Order: sequence, then C-alpha cells, then structure tokens
Amino acid sequence: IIKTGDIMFAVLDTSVNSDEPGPILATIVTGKLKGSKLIGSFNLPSNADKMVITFNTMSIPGAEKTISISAYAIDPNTARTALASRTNHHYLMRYGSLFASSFLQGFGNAFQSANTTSTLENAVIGLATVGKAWSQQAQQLFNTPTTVEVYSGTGLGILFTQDVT
Amino acid sequence: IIKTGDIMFAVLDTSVNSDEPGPILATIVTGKLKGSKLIGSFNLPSNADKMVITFNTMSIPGAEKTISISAYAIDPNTARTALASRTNHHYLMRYGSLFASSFLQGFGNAFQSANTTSTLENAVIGLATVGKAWSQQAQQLFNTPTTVEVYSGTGLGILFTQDVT
Amino acid sequence: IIKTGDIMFAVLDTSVNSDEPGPILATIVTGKLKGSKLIGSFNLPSNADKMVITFNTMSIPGAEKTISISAYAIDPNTARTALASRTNHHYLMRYGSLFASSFLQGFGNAFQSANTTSTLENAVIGLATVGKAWSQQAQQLFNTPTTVEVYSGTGLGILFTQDVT
Amino acid sequence: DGCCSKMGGINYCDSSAGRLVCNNGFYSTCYCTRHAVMDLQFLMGCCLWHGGVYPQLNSSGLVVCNDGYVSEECSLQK
Amino acid sequence: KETALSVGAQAGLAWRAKIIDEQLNKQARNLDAIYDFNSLVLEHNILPPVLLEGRNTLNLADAQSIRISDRTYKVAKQAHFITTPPTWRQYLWMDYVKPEAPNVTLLPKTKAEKEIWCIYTERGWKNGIDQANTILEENIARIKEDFGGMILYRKLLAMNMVSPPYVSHTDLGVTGDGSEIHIDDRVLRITALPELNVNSAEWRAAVAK
Amino acid sequence: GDTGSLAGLQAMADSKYTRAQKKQKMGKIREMALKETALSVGAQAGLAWRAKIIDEQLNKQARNLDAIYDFNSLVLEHNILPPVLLEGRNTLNLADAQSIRISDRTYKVAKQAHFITTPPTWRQYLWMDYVKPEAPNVTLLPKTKAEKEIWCIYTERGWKNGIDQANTILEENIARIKEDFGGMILYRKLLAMNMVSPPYVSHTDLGVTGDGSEIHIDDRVLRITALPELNVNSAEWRAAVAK
Amino acid sequence: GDTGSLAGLQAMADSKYTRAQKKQKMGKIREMALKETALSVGAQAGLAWRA
Amino acid sequence: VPKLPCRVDGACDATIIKMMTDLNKKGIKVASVGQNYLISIPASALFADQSPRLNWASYSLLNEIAAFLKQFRKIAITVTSYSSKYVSVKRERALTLARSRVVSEYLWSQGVDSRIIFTQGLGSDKPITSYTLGGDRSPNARVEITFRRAV
Repeated sequence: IIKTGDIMFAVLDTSVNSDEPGPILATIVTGKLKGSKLIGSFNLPSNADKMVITFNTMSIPGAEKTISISAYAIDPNTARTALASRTNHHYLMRYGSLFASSFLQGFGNAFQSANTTSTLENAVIGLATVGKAWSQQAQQLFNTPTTVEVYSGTGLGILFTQDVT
Repeated sequence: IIKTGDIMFAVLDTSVNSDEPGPILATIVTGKLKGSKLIGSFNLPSNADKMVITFNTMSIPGAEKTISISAYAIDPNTARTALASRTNHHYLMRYGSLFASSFLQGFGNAFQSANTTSTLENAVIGLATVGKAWSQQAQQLFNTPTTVEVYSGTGLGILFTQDVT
Repeated sequence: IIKTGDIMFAVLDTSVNSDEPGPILATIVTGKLKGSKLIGSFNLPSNADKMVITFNTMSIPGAEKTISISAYAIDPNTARTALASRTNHHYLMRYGSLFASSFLQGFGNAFQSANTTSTLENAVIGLATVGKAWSQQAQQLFNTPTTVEVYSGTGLGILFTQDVT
Repeated sequence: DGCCSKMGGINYCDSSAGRLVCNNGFYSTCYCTRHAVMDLQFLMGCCLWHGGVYPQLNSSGLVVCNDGYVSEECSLQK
Repeated sequence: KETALSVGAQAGLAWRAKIIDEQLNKQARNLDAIYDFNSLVLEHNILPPVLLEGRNTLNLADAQSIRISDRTYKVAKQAHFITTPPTWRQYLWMDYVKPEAPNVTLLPKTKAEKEIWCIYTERGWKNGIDQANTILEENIARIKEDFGGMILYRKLLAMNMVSPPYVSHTDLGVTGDGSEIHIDDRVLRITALPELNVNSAEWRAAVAK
Repeated sequence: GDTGSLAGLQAMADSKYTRAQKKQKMGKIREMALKETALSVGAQAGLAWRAKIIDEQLNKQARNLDAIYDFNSLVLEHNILPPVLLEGRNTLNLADAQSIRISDRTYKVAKQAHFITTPPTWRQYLWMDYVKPEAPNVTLLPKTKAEKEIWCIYTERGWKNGIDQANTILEENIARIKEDFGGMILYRKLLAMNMVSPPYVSHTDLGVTGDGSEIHIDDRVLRITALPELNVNSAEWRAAVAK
Repeated sequence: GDTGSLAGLQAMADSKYTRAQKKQKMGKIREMALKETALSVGAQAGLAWRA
Repeated sequence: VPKLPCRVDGACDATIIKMMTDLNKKGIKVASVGQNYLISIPASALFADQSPRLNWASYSLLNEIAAFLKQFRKIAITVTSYSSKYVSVKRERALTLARSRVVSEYLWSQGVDSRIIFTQGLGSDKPITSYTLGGDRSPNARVEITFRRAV
C-alpha cells in the first residue's frame, strides 16, 4: 500500500544526453521497497530551465511482478525540478559564426564601395564572396537547441503517481 | 462534513517554476484533518501579476481513500492571491539585445552614408552587416515572457470549493 | 528466464559503417547463455552525437531454436550508448569547397570590375567563370551528413527489454 | 582509550570471561562482547513489560502493545 | 502556532518521564521490600485472589426506589496458578522514548512570533509534565488496589469467611513407550475455586487488647 | 537540543540554525544509502577472512580432534551406529489454568540406530565452508572526506558483524556435535544400566547359487530386527555405587 | 588489495582504483575469446602430434 | 559505544594500580595472589592503646580504603581482627570483635558494592611473628580484609 503521491528515494547510475531517446534504469535505495529497479526514458522541454525523466517500468525482484507505477525525479535538497546539467552549450558558437559571416559580407562590399572615394581588392574578393554562403548556412543552422545531459552518479527523489498494494 | 467555502491552513514544502506543469504536494497541518496531504498542479497566467496552485487530489490517512476536493492557495497573512516571488526576470535581457542590434545596424549604415561629407570602415562593416541578423533573431525571441516561481519554505492558505466527508 | 532489464556482455567482430543497413552479429560470452549469438542492425540519429545498435534475432545452440529478444548495447568503460567512431568526417571538405568556389567568384568579378580605375584578365576569367557552377554544386552536396563506423574488435554490454522463458 | 593503561599492555580477550587480559596477569576493566556480565538498571524503548510494540500500523497516533494495552506515553496525543 | 505547543508538550512529557524513571530506580530495595508478593503466595505456588470491600452502601434508582446495606464484598479475580511471583516494574515503570524529530515547518521570523513561540513552548512543557504526573498517579492507584485486594483476601481467610482452594494431585509411575519415558508423572489440578461463605453461623470474630 | 529542551527550542527560534539545516538536509536524503553498501561489503569481507582464519586454526589441531571424537571406539560388534538419547531433569509444564504436569526425569530417543559403512568424522561437522570472494563491486563512491570516514567506520562495523556471525555458526556446529556425542555415550551408559534393550541381529545363509553364467559362492544376509528401546518394566532395573 | 580487506577498502575509497579499472575493463572484455581459440588450436595440434 | 558501556562504571586500571602502589609505599600491606585480594593494617595506626575507639585522623585512611574498594566487582567480604595478649583470652577476643564490628559498620555505611560482609576477631590466637617485644606496636596486632574477585 503506497500513499497517494508519496515521496521515495532512489539512485541513478546510467547517464545520457538529452538528444536521443533510450532505456534508462535506476534503483530505489530506501523505504518499504528495497532492491527495486526502474526503467524509463526522458522528455525534452521547449525551455531548457529544467529536465526530468519518464520512469514507468518498476520491477521488484524476488517475485515475478511488474507494476506500472510511472514516476519522475525531483532534484535533491532543492525540492524543484531543475536538473544537474548545463544550458549554455550552443549559444556562442552560432552567434560567432553568424556575426563573422556577416562581417565578411560587410567587409567585402564596403571595401569594394570605398575604392572610388591589389591585395586590398583580394581581401574584398574573399570577404565579399564567402560571407554570403556562410551567412545563409548560419541562418539555416541557427536553430540547433542547446542540449543538456544527465549525470551518471546522482541519486533522485521520486514522487509517485498511483497507488499499489 | 465541511462547510461550503471555508478556510484552512497548509504547509508547502516543495517549489517549482511556472515553466513546466507537474505533480506538486503540500501538507495540511491543522484542522480536523490531521496529517493529510494534497497533490495537484498549477496554472500559467498571461499576466505576471499573480500565481496560483491547483490542488485537488487529497490523500488523507486513516483509510486508504483519496477524495479529490479541488482548492487553491492564497498569500499567507496577506489575504491576497499574488505570489511572493520575482517578475522582472527577462525584460532587461531582451530590451538590451534588441537595442544593441539596432544600434549596430544604425552605426554601420549611417557611418557608411556619411562617408562622402580604414579602421572606421571596418567598424562600419561589422556594425552594418552583423546588426541585421542579430536584430531579426532578437525580434524573433523577444516574445519571451517573464516567469514566476514559488518557494519551497512558505505556508499557504486554502479555501474550500466543495463539501466532503 | 531473464530478469526484466538486466545486463550481460558480448563481443563485436564484424565492422561496418553507418551507411547501409546490414546484418551485424555479436556473441554472448558471459552469464548463462554461452556460445549463443545475436544478429541485428543499426540506426542513425539526427546528429553525430552518438550511435546505437538494435539487436533482435538471438540464436542459442544446444537445441534447434531461434528466439527474437530485442535489446540494445551500451559501451563498456563508457556507460553511454555512444559508439567509438569519428564525427568530423565531412566538415572541412565541404567548408573548403564552398569557400574556394566563393573566392573564385569574388576574384573574377572584382578584378573584372576594377579594370577601368593579359594574364591578369585570364585569372579574372578562370576565377569568375568557374566560381558559379562549382558554388552551386557545392551547395547541392553540402547536405551530406557525417557518418560513423563501428570497429571490428570492440566488446559490448547489453541491457534487456523483454524477458524470455 | 587505553584499557590496559599503566600496565603491560593489551594482549587479547578471553571470550569465555568476556574480558580483556593485560600483559600483567590482571583483567582489565573493559569489555569484549555482549555475552559478558554487565550491570543493567535503565534502558530505552516503549511497550516494555508487555507484548512489545505491535507490528501493525495505526494511522492515528495510538500505539498498542501486543498484550492489547495502549500506551499514550509512546503514542502522540493532541 | 500549535506546533510549538505540540513540541513543548512532547519534550516536557519525555523529560519528566526520564526524571521520574530515574527517581524510581534510585530506590529499589525499599520498593520490593514493601511490595513483596511471595509472602502472600500460598503453599502450592498459587496466587491468592482479590477482594474488594465497600461500606455504607446506599443507592437510589428513581422516585420511590432506595436500597441500603452496611457492607459489600466483591471477588475481583479468581485465584490461578503462577510460576514466578510478579513485581512492580510492569505496574510503575512507565515506558519512555526520546523524541528527536522537531521538523522546521513553522519557524519564527517576527520578534512577536518568537515571543509567542517561547510562551507556547513553556505552557506545552508544563502541560506535558502534568500529564506525566497523572500517568504516575494512575499506575500507583492500580498497583495499590491490587495489593490491597490481596491483603483483604488474606485477612478474610484468616477471619474464616472464605473457602481456601482445594487441590488434587494424581501420581503415576513410569509412562510412555520404549522410546519416550517419564519417570514419575504427576498432575496437579485445582478445583475448589475460593469463594465467600453465605452462612454467618460459622463466622468467628476477633478482639484486640 | 532536547536536554534543556526549553532553552534548546529558544535557541532554535533563531533562523540561522535553520540556515545551517538547509545544507545538512542533503545527507538525510542522499547520503543515507552509502551505509548499506559499506555494511554489506564489510560483512562479506569480514566473514570470509574470519572463515579462512578459523579453518586454518582448526586444521592446526588435527590430532586432538579425532583423538577425542573417535567414533570408531564406540561402534557395536556388527558395525552398528548406536542410537541417540536425550535426558531431561525436573520436568514441569503449565498447560493452562488448573493444569500442572511434573516429573523428575525423562528420556527421548532422538535418532534410531542404523547401520554404518565407515565411522563418521568431525570434518563432516566442524569444517567451516570457505570460498574466496574476489568481486568488490561498488555503485556509489564517496566524494567528500566526511562520507569517506563514515564509509570506513561502517565498513568496520560490517567487519565486526561478519566476525560475530562466523563465531555464531561455529558455536552452533560445536553444540550439534556435542549433542550427538553425548547422546551416544548416554546410550552406552544406559544400556550398561539395563534400562534399554540391546539391538538384535539375525542372519540367513545360502550356499553356492546362481545360473550357469552368474554364480556366488556363499550368500549371507544380515538383518537387524529389534531396534533398541526402553523397558517400561522397572523391577529389573539395576543401580550402581562408587567408593 | 582484497587480502588485507580493511586496508584495501580504505584505499579503494579513493578513485585511483576506479581510474585503474577504467582501462583494464577494456582488455578484460577484449581478450576473452582469444583464450578459447588458443585452447582449441593447441588441443587439436597437441593431440595430433602426440597420437 | 553509545549503546553499551565499554567498561565497569568509574573503573580505571591506571588509578587502581597507582593507588595500590601509593598504599603499599604508605605502609599498609596489600597482596593480590590469583583472584584473591588481601589487605593488612597495623592496629596502632588505626585504634587507641587497646581501646575500641577510633583516632579521628584515621577517617582519611578509611576514605582511601573505600576509594580503592569501589573499583572492583565484589560479592563477599571478610574482615578479621587480631591483637596481642594483654589480660585474658575473653577480653582480647571481645576487643577484636568490637573492632571488627565498628570497621564493618563504617565500611557498609560507605559505598561498598558487595552482597555479603563477614566480621570476626580472634584476639591473639594466631601470631605471625616471634618478635613480640612491643605492645600494640607489634605487627601481630592487626586487621585483615580479604575477598575473591569474581569475573
């Protein structure tokens, strides 16, 4: 008999990045249930301010039973859903690439324009012509999400969703 | 037997940001119902002038029964509905990004225009050409609202909505 | 009987690139199943951030049997699903091709324009005219993804998904 | 800290006596195991001199000893 | 708020319980030297029964219903076999636990809140002490009642108003098969449950000097 | 604290102690699991090491073992293992109210006498089992010196518990062998005392036998019939004396 | 390490053993089949030669 | 450790051996053979001239004796008194009896953690030294306290 939405404690061991779904397994460490393992997957939010895990397949060894209690993880000592990961992974790369492509465009065109008012013309050449393709490809790739990654040695707090016996 | 729309107090132990809906739990500490807990979720408002919590699934010990009386939270000792948190999270960032991108656009274009009447030319280059992409991306992301977030160490007041037994 | 979500080990010998589907076989070398082998195929994720293997057809010696347990592989000494391969396969190739095509275009057009204010003209000729077709072909081929390839002597660990009798 | 202090020093323990022996042939004041003659006059725990705490779970604050008697002292009361 | 009252009550109750337990343990020999039971225990290791005496009985039931008598004697618990005589720990030594879990739910931030927290702590402490004293009084009353019943039975049997129990023993030699044997079997049964005589002709009195 | 608990709560009224609790709240949630791991590994290692040591010590005293538990010096004339007897003194049972049953002495047959092929040996009983475990597998490892220290001390606790468990197992085994030997010697003494009937064995004989392909010279069959048992008749029992 | 178990565990408290086994598990899983293959070929050749 | 006592309460072997040395060098005889302990005290340093009475300063010595006796876990205690030949046999035996009675009474009043205490005297019937030149100063006039330490 598990209370309606109670709190237990578990330990997570296998880690992965928030990029490719796959089976992830953890183990409850205390409480009434002991030695129980739990398999599930993750979910991706639009904003990277949090990260949580979908955990559904709870197997308790000893007896061949597999209840379908689906649960998540809450960050220890924070009582909040923030996850141990980073969120600024892919801002500077795209910002710099886009700005540099634009700078190349501007340099070529402006130093071509300022001719009226050899190697300088070659600089105009390179910047003016390689800025454009780089800029359009940067606009193409600018939407790559800043992914997060869970860690392989962190426990977790679990809030239950349904009751069992 | 509980009055139609009466007052009760509860203790809140967990917090979350107004970013991802999820299961949340609180504890009623006084009144006839002692040792009882209450789980539910929250809502996302269009305006950041308040923040409330939806609490329906009531887990009361004594018997393994789960009444679902729905209730909300109010500001303790204030008799108001607003949330005691911050609301100026992401005004300044978007304001500054937009204004800086615009300033870059203007600087490049105007200092190129006023050429008739090499480092300054390079400045014109960079500003004029990297302002535009930054400005359009900033306008794209400018629609981000400022979030609110409760704290995990403040009590709450609960007004009843329907009668139970 | 195989426990719901347990881990065993096997050895991979047949190497192949992540380019065309093909039967890839491993051989269980530990635990209860000895001398048993396993055929499966691979997949490709959206990015080159990892590489995982799907194993479905298990053949066990002793009796004329062929079970269809589906499981995946986790890299030993990594505790991650990523595969030991390389992901920078085709970055600089297309980068240099596109940039050189643009540079050709620029050199031809700019040194043709700067004539008013023979071998020089011939350089203009070559660069300008061979820039365009090469640039468009490079843009066409720029979308080629970076592949990965498994090795011919790397072991593996396998977590199970569904049980067997 | 030093059971055989100001003596020859600790040699070993006689389990049958449950006592340590110093290098000088005198029993030290210390102990080895629970299977030795202590002196017990006070102890902790509740539902003492009764059937002990009943293993069943009471949602209310009441706790009842296995003999059937209820001990509010071990219980929690409003 | 009420959390301060609760924690103060629990802590005061536990503290007083420890104090009273140690005080009780301080005096051991006097305790059992007073409440010996073996001396009362009869010759067949049988605990004598319990008697209760009341005097000047008057009862009203309703308009025109009055019943009046001088004394009444009640048999509380019948005599029964017993291996080892009882003691006083189970009657007086109250249980004890150490509450070590004050949760930080409601914590004082205002100075007035701290002040009321202190005063509520104080009153809860006093209330718990009072409850512990009441518990001790209850235990003492119960054990005194039992002992007094024993004494009353002894005095009544001395005054020859009750029937001492009559016990039969049946003796048998060796028993069992060639695998299990008991050398000298003996069965002890008690049949005459002690009870008070209903005829006063046999009643004999006494007179001091 | 709770000693001058009034003053303790008065001190706790200030919120700096709540601030101090804010950081140590983590250990109650996360760190409370490492102790189980430490206890388990300590128990395993201590049990194995103690088992090896006790086995070596037992082997050190081989001669005295059989020298004292020479079962072969107690076998009967037809290679018969004597049965086992248990004796109790001053038996008393309280069945319920108004029900006492007493006796002075009592006897029970535990293991009926049966045949034997080779006499038993102590090594069947008192040889502690030993297999060296060489697979220390740890999931969570300490990262702070404090949790490292608590891991070490809990490991020592597990070591102590394993040693105690091994000692307990040895004690149980030695009690068992004591029981068996005492039963056998008591049976010998009682049979001398003439309280039990000595076992009875009969035999049958056949000469040359078999077909023209399989033959045996002599075929003898031995069967015991009278399993030893007490004699309830008492007048013939014989006592003894000393000087 | 595992012999003086108390000292071994005191030492394994540190992560140096973890970084040691990190590289060793690679070989432990890599070289397994080589043993059986060598056993088979040696058995065959030796049996034939002795015969 | 916070659940069971590591030793007998208030027992310190270093204190025991130190006070044993101090008493022996003070002059009171102390002997510990096997598990049995005996202590001997001359009469003169304790009583008056053949008088069943206590010199006041002797209370400090009695306190030291009690401090030593506190440590050990003891079951039975025996105290015996002996004297010299002064007037008769009965007089000396009565004197020894009184001395044993008073010393036993004071020891029991003090925190002696024993179960049984025996007291007796034997006058001058067990001499221990041929040299009987002096009176009460003779070593034979003495008081003995003996016991066996159990476990």
